[PDB]
Amino acid sequence: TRPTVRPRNDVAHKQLSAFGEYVAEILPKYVQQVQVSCFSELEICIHPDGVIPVLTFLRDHSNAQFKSLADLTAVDIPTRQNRFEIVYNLLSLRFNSRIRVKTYTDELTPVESSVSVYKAANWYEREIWDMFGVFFANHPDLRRILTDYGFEGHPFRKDFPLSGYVELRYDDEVKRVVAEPVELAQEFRKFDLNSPWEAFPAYRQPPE
Amino acid sequence: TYKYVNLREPSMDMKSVTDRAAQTLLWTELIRGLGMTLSYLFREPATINYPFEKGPLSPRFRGEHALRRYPSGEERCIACKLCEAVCPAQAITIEAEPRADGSRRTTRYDIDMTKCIYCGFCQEACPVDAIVEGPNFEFSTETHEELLYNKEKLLNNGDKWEAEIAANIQADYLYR
Amino acid sequence: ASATRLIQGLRNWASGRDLQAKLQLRYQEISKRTQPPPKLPVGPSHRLSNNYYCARDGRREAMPPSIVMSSQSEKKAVSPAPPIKRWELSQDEPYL
Amino acid sequence: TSVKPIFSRDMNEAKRRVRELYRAWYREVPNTVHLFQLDISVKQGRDKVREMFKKNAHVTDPRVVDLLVIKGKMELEETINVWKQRTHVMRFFHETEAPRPKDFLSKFYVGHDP
Amino acid sequence: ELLQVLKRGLQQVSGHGGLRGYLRVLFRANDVRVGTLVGEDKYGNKYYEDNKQFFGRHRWVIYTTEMNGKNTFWDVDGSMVPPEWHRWLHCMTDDPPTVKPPTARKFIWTNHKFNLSGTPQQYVPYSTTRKKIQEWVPPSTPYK
Amino acid sequence: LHHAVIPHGKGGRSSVSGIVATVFGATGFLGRYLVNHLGRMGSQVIVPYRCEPYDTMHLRPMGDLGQIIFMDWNGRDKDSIRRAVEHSNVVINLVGREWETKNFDFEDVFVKIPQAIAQVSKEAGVEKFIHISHLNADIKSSSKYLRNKAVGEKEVRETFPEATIIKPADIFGREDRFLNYFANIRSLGKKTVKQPVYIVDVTKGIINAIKDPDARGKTFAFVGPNRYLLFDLVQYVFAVAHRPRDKVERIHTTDRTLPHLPGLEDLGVQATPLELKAIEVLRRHRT
Amino acid sequence: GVRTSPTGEKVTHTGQVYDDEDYRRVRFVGRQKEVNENFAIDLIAEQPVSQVGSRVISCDGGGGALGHPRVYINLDKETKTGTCGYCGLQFRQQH
Ligand SMILES: NC(=O)C1=CN([C@@H]2O[C@H](COP(=O)(O)OP(=O)(O)OC[C@H]3O[C@@H](n4cnc5c(N)ncnc54)[C@H](OP(=O)(O)O)[C@@H]3O)[C@@H](O)[C@H]2O)C=CC1
Ligand code: SF4
Ligand code: SF4
Ligand SMILES: [Zn+2]
Repeated sequence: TRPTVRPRNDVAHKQLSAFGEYVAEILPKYVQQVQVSCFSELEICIHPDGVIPVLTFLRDHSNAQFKSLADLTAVDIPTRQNRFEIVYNLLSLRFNSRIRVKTYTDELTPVESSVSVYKAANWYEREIWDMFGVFFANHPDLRRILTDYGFEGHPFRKDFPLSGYVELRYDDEVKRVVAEPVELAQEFRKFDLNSPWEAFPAYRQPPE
Repeated sequence: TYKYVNLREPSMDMKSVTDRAAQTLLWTELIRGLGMTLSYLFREPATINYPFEKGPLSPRFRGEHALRRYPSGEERCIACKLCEAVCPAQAITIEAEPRADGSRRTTRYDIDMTKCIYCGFCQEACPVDAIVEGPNFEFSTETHEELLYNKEKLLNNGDKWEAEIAANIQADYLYR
Repeated sequence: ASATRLIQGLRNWASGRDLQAKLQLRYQEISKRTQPPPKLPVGPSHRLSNNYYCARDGRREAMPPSIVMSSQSEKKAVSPAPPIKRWELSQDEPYL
Repeated sequence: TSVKPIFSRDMNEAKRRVRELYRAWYREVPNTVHLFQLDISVKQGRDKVREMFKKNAHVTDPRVVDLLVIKGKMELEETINVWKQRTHVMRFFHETEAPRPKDFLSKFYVGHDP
Repeated sequence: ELLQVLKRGLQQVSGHGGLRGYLRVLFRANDVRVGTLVGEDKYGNKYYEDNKQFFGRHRWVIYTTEMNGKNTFWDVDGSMVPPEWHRWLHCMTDDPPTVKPPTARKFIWTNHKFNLSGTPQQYVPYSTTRKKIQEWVPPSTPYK
Repeated sequence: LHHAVIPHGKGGRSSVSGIVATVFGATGFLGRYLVNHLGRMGSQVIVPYRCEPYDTMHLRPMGDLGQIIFMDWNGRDKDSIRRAVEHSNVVINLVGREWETKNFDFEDVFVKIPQAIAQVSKEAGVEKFIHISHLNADIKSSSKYLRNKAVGEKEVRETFPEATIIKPADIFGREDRFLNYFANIRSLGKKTVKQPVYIVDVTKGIINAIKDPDARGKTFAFVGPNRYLLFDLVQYVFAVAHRPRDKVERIHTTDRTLPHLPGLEDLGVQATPLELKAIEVLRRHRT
Repeated sequence: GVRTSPTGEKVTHTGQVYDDEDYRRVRFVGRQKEVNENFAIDLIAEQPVSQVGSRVISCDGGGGALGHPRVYINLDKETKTGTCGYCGLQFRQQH
C-alpha cells in the first residue's frame, strides 16, 4: 500500500468529477460519456456532430481556457459500426488539466474539420487523412504527408498488413527503381502470447 | 521562479554611447572573438593516433556476440529459446535437437548482424549466460554473405577468446 | 601544456580564465578500476514474516474509470483546478 | 442509418465530377510525358489512364465515387506539380513483369495458384 | 627556456634507440613518445604506457613486421592484438596482463587469427541442419 | 532430382527457380542483361571474371542475398574452368572481343575458349549448354572475325552434340556498341539490308530457351521485325538525335535473312521494333 | 573427428555434410568452410566420473552466479549414474 504503489489524489478526482457534471449540464446536445480514470484525467465521449460547438466552447468561457491542442489519433477499434475514434487532446495554460475529447466516427462520414478554430490541427488532420482515411469536409488542404506519392492503402489500419504490397528495388533493364510485390527473406514469426487465466479481475465483461 | 533575458536599455550617458560607438567603428568584439580562438589554438589537441591508441571503453560494452562453454566442458546453451523470444528484431533463430546422449541441445543458432540492434536483452535474458555480447567492435565486412553468423561461427568466435569475456563477466556479474 | 612560460602567458592573455587550472586534458581522475566487489542492498522487499503480496498488490488496484453522465439555481461552475499562482523573480541573479 | 455523404446527392453529380476529372486527366498526360522525359507514346498513356478509370467501374455508392474523385484529384494535382518523380509515373504503369497469366495450366505448372 | 624544450625534445628521439629505428616508427605513423616498455608479447608486438600523457594517449601498441607472414610493416590493422592486451589497451582495467595471465580452459587457440574479410579465407553462411523430409529412392529391381 | 533444385512458388527476389546458371563473360553488355533477367527470375548465377572486381561490383547487386557468386578464370588453363563447372545445371558461352589485342587476336578466343569449355562441360556433367554467335558468320570473305566465329560454330557443332547454337543479328540498347558508334562519328552510304533486334527480345528468348527443354539441338537465328536500309537507319538516328575498321566492314557489308532455321515466334516471344525503343534510348544529344 | 567424405568436405558436429548433387559445394568455392574444431560430444569422456558419497546432491557449476542454477539430482539408480541436465557430467555414490 504505502511503498511502491503510486498514490492517487482524490482532490483532482472530485474537482474533475464536478467539472464533468458541469459540462454535461451546459452542453446537453452532444454528451454521452464523461469518465474519469484513477490517474485523474478527464475523458469526454462525444457524437461527431458537435465538434465545432464543443471546441468553440472549450477554447473560451473563462471557467476552462484550454488553448492548447495535441494528439488527434482516430484509434481504430473494429467490432463497431463506427470503426475509428478521433481523439482530440486538449491542455490548459492557466489551470494545468488535461481533457481528452474522444469523438467517434466511421470510415466514410466526415467530421467537421477543426482547423478553423485550432490552427495546430492542419498537419494533424492531413496525417490522419493520409494514414487512416477519415475525410475532413470544409477543409482547405488534403494532401499526402508521411507516405509515398505513388502509395495507397491507408497503412495504419488493422486491415493493412505489416509488410507492404509494394517493395522497391533497382533494376538496370529500365535503369530505374521499380516496385515489385513482396518477397521477404524471413517470415516474421508471430508468437501467440494471449495467455489465459484472466490477469485482471475488475474488468470482467458481462458474459451470456 | 523565472529569470528572463534581454531586458536592458541603452543608457544615454556619453560613456555608454561612446563605448557602443567604439564597438561599432573599431571592430573590438571581433578582435575579442579572435583572441578566444587563438587561446584555444595554443592548447594541445585531444586526438588519439587511432590504430596504435584505441579509445577508452567500459567493461559493459556490447560487441561481438560470442558463446561460452563450461570449464573443461561442452557448450553452455540449452536452446531454451528465450533469446529468440526477446530479440526485438527477431534476429535470433534457434532450431533444436537432442544428440546421441539425451541432454538437450541445438541444431542451428543464427544471429542476423544486420538486424541485431545491440540491446543486451539477450544478455539479460539468457539464464545460463550462454550468449554474451562480445567485447570488441571490429566487423568491417566486404560482403553481405558473411554477416549472417552461424552457431559454429559463434563457437569459434567464443573459442577465439574467453579470457577477455571471463574477466569482464567476473568484473560485472554483481550489477546485472 | 607541460610547457614553457611565454606560451602559457600568451594563453592566459588571449583569455583570462586561468587556462592551466581547467584545461580539458585530464590526468588525475582517471577512475581507479578493479573496484572492490559492491554489495547491492535491497530495501522494502524480501523481508520475511509480513510480505503478503495481497497487501502491496498494486497492479490489481486499477479500478475501471468512474462514469458520470451518459446518453443511456445551483451555485456552481467551479474550475478544473485553482488558478495557478503567478511566479516570482528568483534571487539567483535575476534580470533586472 | 443516418448518413451524410461527401459531395453528391445521387449518382448524377458523381457522373458529372468524374467526367470533369477524366477531362482533366486527358489533357494533363501529354504535359507530363513532355516534362518527365518518359519512354511512352501519348495514346498508350491515355489508354492506360482510361484503363485505370475502367478498373473501378463496378462501384455503386455515391460516397465511394466521391471519395475516388477526391483520390484522383489529389494525384492529378501532385502530377501537375513536379512533386512526384519518374519512378512514380512508371510505378503507375507495368513495364516490370509480373508475367503470370490466368491459365489453369500455367497455374498448375507454377505451384499453388488456385 | 624555448631552447630547453628542443633539448628535451631531442632526447626522446634518441630514447627510441637512434635514427633508423626512429625513422621507422616516425614514417609508420607518428609516435615519438617512447620510454616506458610495459609489455612485450608473442608475435613480437610491444606495449607502452606513460603517466605524463592523458586519458586516451596512455597506452599504445607497436606492431612488428610479418607477424603472420603478411608483410605487415605497412598497413597495420585493428585486431592485431592478443585479447589480454585488448583488455589492457581499452583501459578496461588498471593492471597489465602479467598480473592475471591465464584461464582454466583447454581450448584457446595459439594463433588469434586476425580480421580476415577479403582474403583467401573468409566466413560463409550455411544451414547447420540435416536432411529435411528424406526424399524416397525407388527400388533398384526392374519390372516388365 | 535432388532437393533445393525444385522450383518454389512465385519468381524473383529469393524465390528460388530451378536453374543453376554458369554464365561466361558478363562484364560486358549481353551477359549483364542476362544476369539481370536471371535475378528477376531469381536463380543462383556463377560468374567468373578475369577483370577487376570493381566492374562486377557495379553490375553486382542485381542478384538477391547471396544469389550471384564470383570466381576467377583465364583463357589458358582448365582448372579454373572445371572449378566453375563443379556444380552447374546450365551454362552459357557469351565470350568475345570486337578488336584484336596483344595477347589475343580474333584467333584463339573463338578457337581456344570454346574448345576447353565445351570439353569440360561435356565431361563434368552439365545440361542445356547455350552458345551465342553472330548472325551470318560464314567462311566467306571480308571478316577474320566472322570466319573465326564460323570456325567456333564448327567446333561447338562437332563436339558436345546436345547444345543450343544461337545467333542474333546486330542488337541495340543502352550500352550498344554500333549505335553509339553511329552517334559518335566524326560518313557515307550504300545499299545494304540490315535487321536490328532490341536486346530484351533476345534475352527473353535466351531465358525461355534456358528454362525450356525439348527444343534442344535446334540452332536459332534472330529476326528484326523491320529489316530495312542502312542509310535510312543512319538518317533516322541523326533525325532522332537532332544533328545534321573491321567493325566498319562488318556494318557495311551484309545482314540477310536465313529461312533454314527457326527464330523468335517459333519460340514464342514478341519482337519489338527499332523506332519505339530508339525514341526510348536516344538520349545524350545536344542539351 | 571429421569423416572421410567422398566430397572431402569437413563434417560438423551435426550430420549435415553435403552430397555430390549439392550446389552449395559450388558456393563453397575458394572460401574455406569454418567448422568447429573442438566438438561437444567427446568432451564428456575427457571428464572423470565424480564420486560423491551422499544420496541426493546439489550441483551449481563452478562458482556462485556464474553457471547454471541449483539443481538437486538424485542417485538412486544402482547401475545408472546420475546426470545433471544442465552440466552433462555424472555423479556416483560411495556406500
Ligand atoms: N551485336 C552484338 O553486340 C553481338 C554480340 N554478340 C556477343 O554478345 C556478347 C556481348 O557483346 P559485346 O559487348 O560486343 O561483347 P563483350 O566484350 O561486351 O562481352 C564479352 C565479355 O567477355 C570478356 N572476354 C571476351 N574475351 C575474353 C578473353 N579472351 N579473356 C577474358 N575475358 C574475355 C569481355 O571482356 P573482359 O575480359 O574485360 O570482361 C566481356 O566481359 C559477346 O559474347 C559477343 O560475342 C554476338 C553477336 C552480335
Ligand atoms: S537464452 Fe541462452 S540458453 Fe536460452 S536459447 Fe538463447 S543462448 Fe541458449
Ligand atoms: S542484442 Fe542483438 S541478438 Fe541480442 S536481443 Fe538485441 S538485437 Fe537480438
Ligand atoms: Zn549441474
